[PDB]
Amino acid sequence: DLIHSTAIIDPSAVIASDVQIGPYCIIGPQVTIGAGTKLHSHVVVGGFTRIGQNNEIFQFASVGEVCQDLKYKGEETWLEIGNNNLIREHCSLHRGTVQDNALTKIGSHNLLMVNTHIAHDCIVGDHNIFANNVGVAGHVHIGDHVIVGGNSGIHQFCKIDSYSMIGGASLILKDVPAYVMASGNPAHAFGINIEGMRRKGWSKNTIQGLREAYKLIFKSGLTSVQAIDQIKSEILPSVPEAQLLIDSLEQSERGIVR
Amino acid sequence: LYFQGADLIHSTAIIDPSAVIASDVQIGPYCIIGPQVTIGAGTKLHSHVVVGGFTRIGQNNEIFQFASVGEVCQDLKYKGEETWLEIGNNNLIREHCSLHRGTVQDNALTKIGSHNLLMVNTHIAHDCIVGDHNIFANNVGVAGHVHIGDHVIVGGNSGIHQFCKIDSYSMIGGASLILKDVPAYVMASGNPAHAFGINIEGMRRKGWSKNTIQGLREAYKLIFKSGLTSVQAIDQIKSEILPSVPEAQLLIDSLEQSERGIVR
Amino acid sequence: TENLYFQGAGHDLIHSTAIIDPSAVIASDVQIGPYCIIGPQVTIGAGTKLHSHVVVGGFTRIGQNNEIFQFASVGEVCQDLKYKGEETWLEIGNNNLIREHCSLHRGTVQDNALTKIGSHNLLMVNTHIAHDCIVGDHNIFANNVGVAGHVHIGDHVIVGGNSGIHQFCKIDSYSMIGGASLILKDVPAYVMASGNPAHAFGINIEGMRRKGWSKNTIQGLREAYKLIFKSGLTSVQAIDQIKSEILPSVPEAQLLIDSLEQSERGIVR
Repeated sequence: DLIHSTAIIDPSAVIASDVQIGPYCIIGPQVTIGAGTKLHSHVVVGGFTRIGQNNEIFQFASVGEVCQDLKYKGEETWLEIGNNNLIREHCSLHRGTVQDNALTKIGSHNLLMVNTHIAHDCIVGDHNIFANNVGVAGHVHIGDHVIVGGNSGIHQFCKIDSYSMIGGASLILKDVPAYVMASGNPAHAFGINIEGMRRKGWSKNTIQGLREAYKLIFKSGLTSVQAIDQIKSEILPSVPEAQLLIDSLEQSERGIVR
Repeated sequence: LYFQGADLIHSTAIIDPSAVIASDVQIGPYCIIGPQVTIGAGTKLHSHVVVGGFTRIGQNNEIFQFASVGEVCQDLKYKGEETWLEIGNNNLIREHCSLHRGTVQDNALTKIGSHNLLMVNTHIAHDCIVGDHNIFANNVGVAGHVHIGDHVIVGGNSGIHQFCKIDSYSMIGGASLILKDVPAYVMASGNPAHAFGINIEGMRRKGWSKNTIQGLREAYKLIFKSGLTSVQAIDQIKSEILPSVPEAQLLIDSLEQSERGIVR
Repeated sequence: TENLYFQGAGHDLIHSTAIIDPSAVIASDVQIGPYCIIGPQVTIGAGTKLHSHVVVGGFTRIGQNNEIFQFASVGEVCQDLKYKGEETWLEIGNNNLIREHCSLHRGTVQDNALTKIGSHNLLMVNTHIAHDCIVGDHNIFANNVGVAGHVHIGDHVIVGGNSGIHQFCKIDSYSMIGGASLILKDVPAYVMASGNPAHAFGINIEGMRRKGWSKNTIQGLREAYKLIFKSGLTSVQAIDQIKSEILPSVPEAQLLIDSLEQSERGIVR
């Protein structure tokens, strides 16, 4: 009785032996669910979805449904979810498009609060928190240890790098570099995520170097190239953590928040 | 002798005996179809769709899981009256949307046309009238008695105040709050929203003539950038633009039909 | 009995497909629609109606004459990462309207292990009430309102659609929060707050008149507002000038004093 008799499971589904599936769930074709995962009642896994281990998915979540992209033409595309994620009521996680790489991917140890939307072709890393009503549009790439405040929306193709923090009710139109606190509509940069650094017990020398690099990037009238060069020469040798900020600038395709 | 000649309606769907469902309609597991519902040919309901009652759904629609379609409205004045929701053809209604029936205080009718996309968690309140070829992005809230035209786009997490008229080819930016009427062709954005010109880019990509586009830009300037009253702007558009750019009539309509005033 | 042209296509108060924990305590006339799930330690009072597809997770007390619509998740474990499976509760009073896709979460032991909602509230589609909120009576939450943890809401509050309220904020009685707002600080009684983030825009005059309040009462509240927000005065001095010049003739001004005294995040300005 781990799988409720009222769950409707496509004959193609592959479900690990200790998986719990609650009443009235629907599991579509080509779905795999790994060990220790628990679905509550009333979960829909649309199709073509790989779910890892020890996940927990709550009622009224729509997981692995076809994307909202109007270019979509029925092509085979996928959603992947890693391990130890919490996916709350009324989330919507959509599959990829052929125009990108036919894949939406979420990593491990993520919290997706009520009504989190992960659009087609997002790539999301580990240990992220998406608060209530957060919308992540198509092709957005999110790193690790990011917090996205409630009722925020992220423009398609943005890159949201590790340890960043997005304030409640933000409209993110540009890339958010590593460690950066970005907030508002439209969102701008507000400093380094200091509290998050000290909450992970980060050193005085690290935080100070990252504060200096922030200043060089956002407040010193320097171009991206000039800022990177000054970080490399003055900060990176003793603060290797500064590399994540260099990466953000070098990988930015929409420009960065200001 | 008695063969079907065609699985389509899942056996777990609970369908009111008064419901009329076209023979090729697909209805997924655990759907609820209330009384006085009609569903047209080629329509597909996924699992877990609730159609509350008194709802007419047209042809070739697709309604996704956890949509609440044709439920009683949230107006505290509503007292259980048997009002209606009408949906046209070829609409895509995504997960968690909510479309509510009308009130007797207006015309007992919420109506949406055809070829619309309602993205995840689109809310259409009682007494809304929505046209064709519109796009509502995620988490859009359209309040009571709002009238939306054709070819409109409403960006994510936006809300539209009761009674506003959002005319054809307009665009509402993401994370916006619309408090007044948005005229035809107008880009409105912000909280509270202001007007930011004509959607030139759309028009160009759509192959509208350079003359049409220039005429609408000029009409916009008269309405928004010239210090003219509504009536003075209208009269100048009629005399100088309307003769070569009949498309400018939609802007005249917007100003003449406005009841809340226009977003500026 | 028609033996010729009958349709022959067919009710119980509780649908056969509802799955109800045996520990549930359900009043005689309660209606529960198809496919509902009622978890352990749930009580539901007389006159209450659940539509189809309602989940009541557990450890929830629901009063009389409530109406809960499809896809509502009621009394589910909260989203606080601090929560570790402890016994915590949700209480709902009477005559509430809980619309589609609402989510109401139980408390945490870090507070008082209880989320509480009163009576005669309207929670429109996708209203989220986080762990440990306390909500009073006659409130209206418009579509897509997200109320974060430990928020205290009084009575007769209106929260506009697509708004958010930050954890620990106190939203006092008769206040009004505009559409698309983000509340970061406490909102005093009778105050109109609007914006992302929200700021104060005077007394909720229209709301008062709508409850039949006198012009003398209204003018007094406006004077008190002027003292708190516009008279270059400190919190303490404003309270004193209200106590000596307004509170005599306008006893309703006490709510505003309460707001200032009980504020822990500071007030919206």
